[PDB]
Amino acid sequence: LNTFYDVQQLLKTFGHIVYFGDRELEIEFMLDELKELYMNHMIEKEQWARAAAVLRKELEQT
Repeated sequence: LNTFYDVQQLLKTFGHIVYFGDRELEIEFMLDELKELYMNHMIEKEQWARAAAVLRKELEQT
């Protein structure tokens, strides 16, 4: 929805609770997972677009 944490909860719903010790790499992983979820029709286009956007912002902020 709005923050990195929110996206974390979205992906936690689908089993992914990750921590590699590097925010940039965790974000890239998360973006791959979101895309796979959307490609597999498990999340609506609106949620995926917003989730990726939030991750892009987080990436810029880190």
